[PDB]
Amino acid sequence: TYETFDPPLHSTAIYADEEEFSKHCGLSLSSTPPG
Amino acid sequence: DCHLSDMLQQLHSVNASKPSERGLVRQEEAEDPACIPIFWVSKWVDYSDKYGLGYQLCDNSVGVLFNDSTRLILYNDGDSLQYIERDGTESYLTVSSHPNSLMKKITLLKYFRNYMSEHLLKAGANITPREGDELARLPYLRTWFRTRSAIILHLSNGSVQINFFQDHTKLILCPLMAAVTYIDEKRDFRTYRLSLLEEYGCCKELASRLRYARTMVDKLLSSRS
Amino acid sequence: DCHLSDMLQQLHSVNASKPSERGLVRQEEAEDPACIPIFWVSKWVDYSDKYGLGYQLCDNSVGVLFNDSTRLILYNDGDSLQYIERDGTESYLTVSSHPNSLMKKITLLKYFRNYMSEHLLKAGANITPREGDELARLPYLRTWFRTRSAIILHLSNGSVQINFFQDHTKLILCPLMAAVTYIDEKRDFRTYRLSLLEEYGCCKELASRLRYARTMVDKLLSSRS
Repeated sequence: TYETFDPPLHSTAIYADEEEFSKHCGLSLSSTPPG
Repeated sequence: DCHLSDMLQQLHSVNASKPSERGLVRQEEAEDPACIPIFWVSKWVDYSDKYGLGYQLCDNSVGVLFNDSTRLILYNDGDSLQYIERDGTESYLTVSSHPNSLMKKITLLKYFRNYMSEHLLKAGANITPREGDELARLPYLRTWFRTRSAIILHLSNGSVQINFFQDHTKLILCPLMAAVTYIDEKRDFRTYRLSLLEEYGCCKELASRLRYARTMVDKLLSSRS
Repeated sequence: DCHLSDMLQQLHSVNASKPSERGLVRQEEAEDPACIPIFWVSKWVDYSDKYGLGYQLCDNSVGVLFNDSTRLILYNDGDSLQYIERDGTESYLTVSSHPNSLMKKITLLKYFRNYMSEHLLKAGANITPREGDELARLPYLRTWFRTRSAIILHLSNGSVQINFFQDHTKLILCPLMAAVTYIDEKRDFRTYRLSLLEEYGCCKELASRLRYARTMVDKLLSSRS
């Protein structure tokens, strides 16, 4: 929001969602998996 | 506080039974999805060094507990407001009416709101509360404090929420239902009757977090002196 | 740079000799186990649609080439870190004593490393690389791209690795030694002197991929200068 509005502490950021991260990695291209 | 006193008695009873030291732990038999809370803190912003602590509830309403002990709530309609003064007096107004004495606090609240919607993840987004708005009087954040391991959030309806920093696990304790909702690292949500956890037991992770909860409720009770 | 120029001259020389169009091929005579590489990319995941490309090196170190041209390397100790800005500025921090500036990029790496470690296979598992850590500066991903048939990985030590998607064959080219290592479909690994392949020949599988390698290296240079 406002530029100088810089909270020092806050709850979990949107980027810190590993369930969503590990997922999109599975939908994107990657090296060879075990099989 | 009668609600805290009840929660303390409920937690002491279950913890004294040592729920994780049973021969066969049957945590699943304590599940009661009918006790799922109607309200919990989905987001929070600790700006207590300057303004205070802003937060979002699961209904997308937002509130701020300013450093002067007043509280301003913005209902999910985006215009209705509830103002709680130091002594607890409640008044109702709107952003549209333009009440001049509250303009600065309204502006700060909207910064909290915008910062949360823009940067922060909504806790409990994968689950539906118990009842709707009509049956749901909007609670407010009465008090809070931060420890090494968690932030403790006491709502005006008696609920006590505990978010653990290390693993993102969370507890939502309701003394009216004598229940606890647990959000694990995977974000799976389960609501249990404390009386049934005592009878059937529970795993060590929940048991230890319930011991932590009791320590925090004692702290909440001692700070009320 | 000059390493890509040396590699292009080496690839042009070997391809110009048509090593697979010989009356007799003695590929084994061109092997030189003294040129086995120290470093290569064992895992990678292309999240460039949002964050960038993460990868694992054979020494179990991890790196990420973010979309903002910055890099963050996690060494195999699990704590030390190296951050190469866009202007080449290198900074050696740790996950413990990390500035709040890199909190996000540190968290994203950990997610990359988590996904790679649990979901992806380690290329070159049966390998024993050369030397060790002493005077073995860890390389970082200088640049990368992928075609419909392969992914091209250019490391900071001048090495260029090409992984072919469909058959899982892989080339590891080292311009310092004029050597190439070929990983075939059976995951066998053989390191050759490009100059010797000129003199002894090789199967059409390796020869055809060395032709492809040269065009890829020409592409890496069309972007550099």
